[PDB]
Amino acid sequence: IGLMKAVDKFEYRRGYKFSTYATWWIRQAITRSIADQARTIRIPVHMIETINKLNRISRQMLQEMGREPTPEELAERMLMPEDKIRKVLKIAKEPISMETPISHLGDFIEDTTLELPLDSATTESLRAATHDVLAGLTAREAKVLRMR
Amino acid sequence: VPLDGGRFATSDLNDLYRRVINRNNRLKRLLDLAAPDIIVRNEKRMLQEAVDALLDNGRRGRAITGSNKRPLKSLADMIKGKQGRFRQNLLGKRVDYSGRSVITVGPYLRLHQCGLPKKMALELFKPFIYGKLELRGLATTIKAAKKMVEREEAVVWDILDEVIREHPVLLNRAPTLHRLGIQAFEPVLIEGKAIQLHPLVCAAYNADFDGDQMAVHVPLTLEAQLEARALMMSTNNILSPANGEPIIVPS
Amino acid sequence: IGRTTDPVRMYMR
Amino acid sequence: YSYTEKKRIRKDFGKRPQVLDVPYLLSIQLDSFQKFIEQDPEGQYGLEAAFRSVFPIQSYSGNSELQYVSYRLGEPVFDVQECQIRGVTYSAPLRVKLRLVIYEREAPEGTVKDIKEQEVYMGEIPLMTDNGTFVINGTERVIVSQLHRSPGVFFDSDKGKTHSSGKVLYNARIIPYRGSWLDFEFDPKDNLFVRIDRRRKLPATIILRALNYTTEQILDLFFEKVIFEIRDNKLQMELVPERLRGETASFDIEANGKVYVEKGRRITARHIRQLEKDDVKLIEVPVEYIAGKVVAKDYIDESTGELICAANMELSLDLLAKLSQSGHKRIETLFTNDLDHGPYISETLRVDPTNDRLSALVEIYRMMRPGEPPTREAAESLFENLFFSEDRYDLSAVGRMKFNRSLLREEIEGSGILSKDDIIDVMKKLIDIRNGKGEVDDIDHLGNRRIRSVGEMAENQFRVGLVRVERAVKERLSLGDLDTLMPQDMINAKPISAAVKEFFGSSQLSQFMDQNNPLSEITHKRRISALGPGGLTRERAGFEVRDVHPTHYGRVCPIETPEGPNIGLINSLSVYAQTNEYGFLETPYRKVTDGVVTDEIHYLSAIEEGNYVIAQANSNLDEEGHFVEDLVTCRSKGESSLFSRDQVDYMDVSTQQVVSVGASLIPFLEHDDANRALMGANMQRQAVPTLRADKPLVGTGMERAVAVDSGVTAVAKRGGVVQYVDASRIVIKVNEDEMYPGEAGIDIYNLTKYTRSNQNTCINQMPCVSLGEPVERGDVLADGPSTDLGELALGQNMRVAFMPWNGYNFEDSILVSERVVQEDRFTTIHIQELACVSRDTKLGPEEITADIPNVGEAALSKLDESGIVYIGAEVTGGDILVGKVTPKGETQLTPEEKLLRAIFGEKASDVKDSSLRVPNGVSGTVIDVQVFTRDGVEKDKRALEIEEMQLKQAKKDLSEELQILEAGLFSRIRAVLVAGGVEAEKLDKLPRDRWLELGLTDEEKQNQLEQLAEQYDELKHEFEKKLEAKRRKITQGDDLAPGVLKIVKVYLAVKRRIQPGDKMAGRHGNKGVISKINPIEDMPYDENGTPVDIVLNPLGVPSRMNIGQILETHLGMAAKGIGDKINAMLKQQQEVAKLREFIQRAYDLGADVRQKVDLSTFSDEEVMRLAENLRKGMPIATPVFDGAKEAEIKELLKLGDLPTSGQIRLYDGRTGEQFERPVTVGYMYMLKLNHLVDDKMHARSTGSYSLVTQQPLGGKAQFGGQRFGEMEVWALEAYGAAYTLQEMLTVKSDDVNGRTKMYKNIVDGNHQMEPGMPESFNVLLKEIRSLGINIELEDE
Amino acid sequence: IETPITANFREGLNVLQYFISTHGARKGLADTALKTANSGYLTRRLVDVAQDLVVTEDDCGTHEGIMMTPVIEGGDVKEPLRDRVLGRVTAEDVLKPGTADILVPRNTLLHEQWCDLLEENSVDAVKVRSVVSCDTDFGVCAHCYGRDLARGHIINKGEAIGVIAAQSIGEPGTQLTAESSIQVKNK
Ligand SMILES: CO[C@H]1/C=C/O[C@@]2(C)Oc3c(C)c(O)c4c(O)c(c(/C=N/N5CCN(C)CC5)c(O)c4c3C2=O)NC(=O)/C(C)=C\C=C\[C@H](C)[C@H](O)[C@@H](C)[C@@H](O)[C@@H](C)[C@H](OC(C)=O)[C@@H]1C
Ligand SMILES: [Mg+2]
Ligand SMILES: [Zn+2]
Repeated sequence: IGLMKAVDKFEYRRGYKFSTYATWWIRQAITRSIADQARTIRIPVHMIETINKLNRISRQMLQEMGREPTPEELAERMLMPEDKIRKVLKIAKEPISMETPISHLGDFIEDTTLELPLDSATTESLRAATHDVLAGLTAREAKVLRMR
Repeated sequence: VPLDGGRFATSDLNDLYRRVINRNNRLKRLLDLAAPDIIVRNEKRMLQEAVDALLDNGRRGRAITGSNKRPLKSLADMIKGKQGRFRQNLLGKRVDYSGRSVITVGPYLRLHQCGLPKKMALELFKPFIYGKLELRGLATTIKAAKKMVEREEAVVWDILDEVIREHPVLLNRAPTLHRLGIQAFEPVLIEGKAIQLHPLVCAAYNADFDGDQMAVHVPLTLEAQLEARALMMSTNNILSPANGEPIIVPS
Repeated sequence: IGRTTDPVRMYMR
Repeated sequence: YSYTEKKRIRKDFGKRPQVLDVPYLLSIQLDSFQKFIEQDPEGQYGLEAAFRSVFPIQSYSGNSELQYVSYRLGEPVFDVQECQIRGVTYSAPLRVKLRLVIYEREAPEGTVKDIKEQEVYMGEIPLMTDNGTFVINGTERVIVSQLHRSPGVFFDSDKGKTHSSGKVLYNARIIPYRGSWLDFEFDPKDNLFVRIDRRRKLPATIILRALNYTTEQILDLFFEKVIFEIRDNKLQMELVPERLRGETASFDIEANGKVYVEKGRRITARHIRQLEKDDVKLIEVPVEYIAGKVVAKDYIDESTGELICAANMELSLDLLAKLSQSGHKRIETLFTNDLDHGPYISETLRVDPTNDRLSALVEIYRMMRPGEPPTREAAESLFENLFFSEDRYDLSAVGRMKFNRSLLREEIEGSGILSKDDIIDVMKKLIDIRNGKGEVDDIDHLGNRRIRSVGEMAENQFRVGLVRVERAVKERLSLGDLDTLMPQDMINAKPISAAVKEFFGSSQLSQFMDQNNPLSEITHKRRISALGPGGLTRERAGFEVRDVHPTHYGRVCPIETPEGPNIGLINSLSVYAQTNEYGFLETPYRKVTDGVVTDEIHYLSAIEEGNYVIAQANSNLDEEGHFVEDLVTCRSKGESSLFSRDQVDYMDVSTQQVVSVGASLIPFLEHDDANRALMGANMQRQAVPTLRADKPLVGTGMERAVAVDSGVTAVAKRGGVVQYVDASRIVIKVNEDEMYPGEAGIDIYNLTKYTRSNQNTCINQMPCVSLGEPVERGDVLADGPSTDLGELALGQNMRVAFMPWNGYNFEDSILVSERVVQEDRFTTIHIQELACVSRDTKLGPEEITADIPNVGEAALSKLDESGIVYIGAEVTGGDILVGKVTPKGETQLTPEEKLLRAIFGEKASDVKDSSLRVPNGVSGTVIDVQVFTRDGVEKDKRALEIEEMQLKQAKKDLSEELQILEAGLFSRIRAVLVAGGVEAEKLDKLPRDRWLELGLTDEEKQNQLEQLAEQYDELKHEFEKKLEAKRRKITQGDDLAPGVLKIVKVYLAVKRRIQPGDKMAGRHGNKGVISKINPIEDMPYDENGTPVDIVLNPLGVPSRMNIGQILETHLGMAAKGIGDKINAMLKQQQEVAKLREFIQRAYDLGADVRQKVDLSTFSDEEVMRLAENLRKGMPIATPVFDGAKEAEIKELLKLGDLPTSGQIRLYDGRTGEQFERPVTVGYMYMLKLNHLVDDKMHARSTGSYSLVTQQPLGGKAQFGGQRFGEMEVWALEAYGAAYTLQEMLTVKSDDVNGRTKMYKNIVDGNHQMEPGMPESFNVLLKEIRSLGINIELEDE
Repeated sequence: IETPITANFREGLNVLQYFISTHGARKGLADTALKTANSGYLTRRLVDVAQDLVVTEDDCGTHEGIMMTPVIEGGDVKEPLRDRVLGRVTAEDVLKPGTADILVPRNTLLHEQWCDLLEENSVDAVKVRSVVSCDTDFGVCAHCYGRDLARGHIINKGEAIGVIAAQSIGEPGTQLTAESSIQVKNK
């Protein structure tokens, strides 16, 4: 697709070879597609650029300083407030498959949106007790309380 | 769903659907752009391959999962196999009201009795104890009964001894070769952590006391209790269903 | 031809 | 005798003298890794090998090179302790020197400019501990060795199943270390076919053609010629009488006017002999005979110039006439026979469709890459890269050795790639095997199987990393510019480090260390394994790989092997076994001269061992190395039989060399059945260390080796005198003989107090010496977990009786007394770790406050102000350890809750409760707490207090070390200052500091003193630097995963007692589960009123024939009797002479044994100490196949005044009457296996449910329901139980509304259900409908 | 091997004898380990084939059956007629060696007493009803099935006999794995 665009937007008057222009456009398209549709949870292009720059700087500092670049060192080396670094480091992870061997990782995932039977029984008991107590009161007063 | 620490777990079906959608959208874009026929044919072949891998993966080239080498799990792989729905969930469910422990000898028992530890009995029969506590007026509300059971008061033990009276339980050993691997006994509350098995039923169970374990289930409904008492009870199964010979011979 | 199944080889051809 | 050895001497039976001593047990791991690191000058095994293999990296003739100079390993940032505590790997940085040279274009080669980049950092390699373990992510690990098939060429048979008509189909295989497999084979038609690694079949001659061979050359290579000439008529054949054997003569074979062979008579041996003696070379035969031959080379007519006949063409009368007329008088034919020389290659050529090299190459290419058109260049390149390229193919040094030895070559060295000669030789050998000559070889032979270890696999991973890096660097160098880039930016350590980390962290051979005992670790470190990468599969092995081959004698233990799915696929290593220089196992033998058995040891592998005749370990000798009796049993070739005295070549070096350590720790092993010996050896490693470990009364003598070789004990490095003993430290003042010139100094040993092992048991060391006690080099100074005075003590020995007791030992179960539980004989300490993590949520961060909603002061009693439990607190299930609250909001409560709130005016909390609590059923004591706080977070009070304690402790430790070493160094300084003028008075009066300050008038001693002062200043500076480094390390931040703010870890120490349901065992495969705890006054007692500790069933011995336990019981009774005699003699304090006499009498007491004890011991101190240590029973030693006999046991029993029968009279505790039939009583050493009943009980009624299918979450950490498989469903269907089954699979598990309603009904007192339909069926319907199908539910 | 182990366990075994015995020991262990799974698979197949067979009737009124006789092979009888016929129901009336004498009537359950009575006389072959020849469609009837049970009476209407048959067959699976002249050995 990138090459089709390049061929559409080519000018031979300049006298250059089509190869340079076409390769430029092709590389642009390939990198754009990789950025756009390579992750399960999509992230914008500028976040991708920031992550790539951070990785390059980290590799350079690891090679030059021996052991490893700590987040404070990355923030100082860059021109950023040392917190956006933490956000970027936190938002750059990939999901894990549920079929991973362990048995599979998906057999230990719990359903946390369910209601315990004891809690439902307690709610029913409270409903009954409140009905009894309201019946204990007067008629119009009970109706007013129910309406409110 | 999210995992503790911000990591996510996902199913392969999401990956397969995403690939199908991406290829379909690209094909639409190419068709709307009047591209040369070779590119269109390549896109059509790619979409065919993507859909075929979605439906039943592993018939052409077994597309492998990203960040891994394992092949993806398609729709047809979930239905079939020894780990599919039919054999793993639709015939082999896990159940509530059950536990297990190690088995011991207990030679003083009668042929229809089994020793059951107090802790296992309390955990297995909690709701019955809540009902009894509320009925007798000891606890005003179900939360009060829950707290009383947690604190392990004496009235709790009396109520348990009353509710365990004539309620049979089922005992099961791991390899259930024939129908005598399940039988029903009448629990006797004991102190300890190992179940007590009458010596005479060991041959039928094929059990020895060198590390074996057993599972205990509770029949809830009233028809279930009647079936346990009239069909599976340990004093009803004396003859082998394969041949009429007795199966309670002293060993 | 050898009746290949790989789309990559076909496209390359 | 050594000191720790003379404290308590084990009476040793056994008559065979020792010639070889057991080696260091953990030599495999250490040797492997040392070879891996192994900085060596010449390129061989190590990192040097890989570095020289890859570099130098040459561009695409770009006139620039990157070349290797040397390498070095840095120093680890953290030692083992910090790595374990924080949770990082223990490794060292790798620094490499690289030189980059660029050549200018274009002129004669010269050094235009070479930039010498310094120490490019290339990944990190994990290091090995002193004992053979790795600390990968804070956890110790072991890399088990792998037993895999060695590279080479192997000929098989494929007998039987093929075609169900016999006709064994031979084949050959070439297995390289790295490359694609080559294969040849036959078929029922006798056509030789070739298969590339696993592709489709091809005629074998295609590969020969692709090697630039024509049909004539192939026929010449694979056949012998028959010379023909027409000497004026009737086809005057040239004949060799040798070839005529095994055939029937069809004509009159006559020569020299004589008829040697007459028509109708088959040639026989006599005819062949006559022909050979008469030298008959030429005869005349009819044309009909030659009508069936095959021509070798093609023929053309010189006059006509046309191809009259082609090579490999069946002859005929017309062809023969044409050849004769065309002027041809000599025609060559192939010598073919139906017995010795079959024509397989000719038939294969007949079936071969290819004709030239190009067609054969195209055929190969079309086979390898079907579907794409072939090209000449591509086909040539593919074939060249297949086997003849040094990059994609390499056999080995070992592979080449095996390849040469299989083809009978005299050279064991060569290239790592194939050639024409190799393939031709393999084909020739396969054909020879087909022709009845030669033999196939078995795959299970230990001469065909090879062993890989840590160093080899680590080097392979590093080589993969280097290949990736080299490809990347070459591409960048060739593409980009090469004038300014330094040799630091073109290499990325990420791939190399990734490969190594991937191997060491997630692999099937890097395993979580097994750490129940010292024996568990020793056996884990010496483990072979046929599984893993490049190995077998558990489900796909067969009945042959897992068998005891005759070659395992002395190399692999035949009894110690797991009993589960993988039996015969682990094979723990033997005792004396080693590894060849190539990876093959070898064992030692004693060289036998003419008739004298010498003492020189030779290590022989399986191939070498096959040739010689090896005598037996237990063969009598008489003080001159002469075989007493003439016919000595031996074993020559996978078999054994009687041999003459003057035929033996070697002899076994010991009687233990056939077993492993675990199997060699079993006394009386020759009386035990093989199955039970296997079971006992397997169980011995699961024993859990006790509160007090005593010893085995009946052992085999391999205990000290296992105790010392394992690193649990603390062993002295240099001799000296114990100067300070404490529960936590030992200080040794070295002898004057072993001190170095300077730095007098002292040895300090820091003991390891209560710590958690991998399996949650307890690790502890306690001092084994006293103040002012001499210690020699190699002595034991502190006992580890489950050792006693340097010996291994896994269990405890107890008084048993063999008799039935009222059915409480009916099956394998056991009956135990109550004095066994009062005395805490089997009480064990377990340690758990619990962690509370404070993360960052979207609503807000979590807190570790001590204020929790709706929690009374009872729960907060044990929590300090910061909200963390105190140390030393005793907690019980449900208690709070760390307080924590999580933010929450907008609950949106129900109307009735709103009315209740209005009536009572109750405030709703905005913070949840997520604190850490002790698990139910566990009660212990808090013994430690650790806090980790992310950098940039305020430290609570507790963290500050902990770090202040840590800093004070570090300063005190450094100060104490310096004070001890400075006392030693002041003694040294006194010694040195003695010279240059000896003045005792000055030393007595002058202070220590003033000694160096004083200076002489003038001499080199003044310069020496100034140098000493400067060095002392430097040492002060260095010590201050070390203190500063310690402080900075302590107070630094913590590297935590993203999103975590704090982590708090709490350690609980539990005390497990013995209760019914716990599993115990002996050393002879006798298991059991405790059945009861009988009071003291109910157990059977003897005439003296002493009860019996344990009662075992006699019915378990006959069926399973482990007679070792009875012999052990008898010998234990005898040993305890001797101990009791000594104790009674010592209570009344008779005199030293009586003790000396009785102990000597007990020690001699043998039948030609090799003990040889005093009198040489100290006057009374040593004898009294020995008697005090023996008053609990004299220990015995019984080697595996050289132990005691019945007569000696009876003599020992008689010495102690015990019945020689072994049986006594017992009385009933309850009735008081005596049992008839005397019962067998004695002492047996029993173990407590780690199958505790506290860890097995489980039960639930309701809990959490799975996510997709709403079913209870099976497991134990979560409650989880018991699985009700389909076999149980069949069991319930066999009855008529429809309601129980329906509720079991509807309401108990999967119906949601049914679940809730059933719970409510049970609470209300009504037992009835509304079944409904399960959710898994709905999920199934949805999943099947998400295909194209349309499945629905009808109604009618 | 051509030389035996001449030593028992009361005496010791030297190295060679013990090494020789380890072969058979490991062979037996592995054999059991694999035969377990083989038997499991076979029993699963058996239960799947015939899981839908139930006793849906009481008597189909069939007049045929199978002829039951002792399995006498060679010079010995491997199974007496009493064990082969006990429990079944006679397809047709059984006549003793003396003709016209109806020893036992038509279809009637044969309990211990009738089997002893047959043993008393010279009854040799008796025809019984088998489930293979049952006329009932969609199941079998109690009479064509017989009696055998953990009980002692006739089978009840509504019993799942296919699962019982499969389980009974597959349970003991784990325990499985010239003469030119003929002479009479009895007068
Ligand atoms: C990556 O490690 C795994 C690799 C799997 O991959 C996989 C496919 O390739 C494997 C290789 C190359 C093996 O050599 C192996 C093995 O030698 C073994 C068991 C069977 N183990 N047991 C199962 C439990 N049961 C109660 C007892 C028997 C195995 O399954 C394997 C295995 C595999 O299965 N047997 C023993 O080692 C013996 C004679 C005693 C056991 C001692 C302790 C108990 C273990 O050593 C514990 C400490 C762990 O070390 C292992 C469990 C490792 O698990 C961990 C945490 O790392 C496991 C090797
Ligand atoms: Mg058992
Ligand atoms: Zn019928």
